[PDB]
Amino acid sequence: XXGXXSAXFEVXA
Repeated sequence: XXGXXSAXFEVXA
């Protein structure tokens, strides 16, 4: 992780 939950910043594959 290390993104801070899903906030639409780096989602895909």
